[PDB]
Amino acid sequence: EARLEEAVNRWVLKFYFHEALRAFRGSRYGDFRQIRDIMQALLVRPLGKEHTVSRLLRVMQCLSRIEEGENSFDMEAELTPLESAINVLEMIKTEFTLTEAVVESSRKLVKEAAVIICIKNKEFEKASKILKKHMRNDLLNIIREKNLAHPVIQNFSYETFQQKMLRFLESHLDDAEPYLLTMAKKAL
Amino acid sequence: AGEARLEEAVNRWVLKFYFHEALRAFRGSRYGDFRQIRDIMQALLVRPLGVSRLLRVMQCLSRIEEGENLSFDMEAELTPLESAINVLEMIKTEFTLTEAVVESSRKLVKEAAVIICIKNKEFEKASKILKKHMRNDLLNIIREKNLAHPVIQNFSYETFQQKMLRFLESHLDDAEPYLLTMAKKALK
Ligand SMILES: [Mg+2]
Repeated sequence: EARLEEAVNRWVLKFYFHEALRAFRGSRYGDFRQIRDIMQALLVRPLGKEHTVSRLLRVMQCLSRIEEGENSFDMEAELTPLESAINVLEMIKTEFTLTEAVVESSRKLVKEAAVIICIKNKEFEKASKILKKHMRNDLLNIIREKNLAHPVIQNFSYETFQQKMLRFLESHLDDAEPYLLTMAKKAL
Repeated sequence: AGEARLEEAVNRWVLKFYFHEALRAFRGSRYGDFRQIRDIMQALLVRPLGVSRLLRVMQCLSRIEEGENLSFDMEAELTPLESAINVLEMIKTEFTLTEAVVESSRKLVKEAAVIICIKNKEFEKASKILKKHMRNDLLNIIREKNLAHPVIQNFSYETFQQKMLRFLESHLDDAEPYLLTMAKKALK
């Protein structure tokens, strides 16, 4: 019945959450995107309403922004993915009940990546707005660098950045294996 | 080469014509037409265009138009009106408007943002929005914020939308789009 479907929906969501984290960790972003679309479709169905599915959903949301943050005028999004990731991080802190101290480093990381990635994609205009808006020795360099100079520290790695954010997010998640994976292994 | 320049010239006329019709639809509360015209414009924006103001207005109008709409949206952390707040700031900045000119409209959006969340069962978001963007009315909402909307928490979204359009419209050019002028001449 309804309760049965809801129970399975929760199982399914948690399994895919697990597999998406695995794909992201192994840098299989294509698989992460596909698995995330499945979870996106399942969210319309009734789930364990109150369940901690919400924490799981914020994480997926944060990872989605980061995964696309490296990429015409979009009438549907004023913010660049990473600027949006900043908002999500504030929601994770508030929802996971994290102290400002445990989140501070990640924040600054997302903020720096937000400006730098825009510079690398050659959009100093947006890099400027973001730089001015968010976030002092680095600021100067970036501003000066905003004068169109890439060979200056603008040589960071988005991969290294993504993986570091994933570890931050994982450090606040349970380590439990999804019931479906458990059954899959037992089915041999 | 010359063909590409001609196509760009037409794309601009088309974009401006539909912008004019989008505003007309919005002004006449024909939001269905607004959405359809807006989708035409979105498809146009990917093509070579040989304005940025026209873009921000459509963006702002788009968030407002969907401000009352109803699961977990993994694509957007912010409610439409929260996003409208950002767009309006970009408009103030990009349109070089004084704070005295934007202040009134800014409060309207913020107020609608909380009231709309209240009109839904989203009391937490309501409180979250208020404690972030926003003295009596502020207290009145904090007070109302408790499963009881009949206390003023029953305003007019239609009035809100038209006031916003009027404000946005006050900073635009009144000239008719070239295509509309040609259409009128076609009847003569
Ligand atoms: Mg009317």
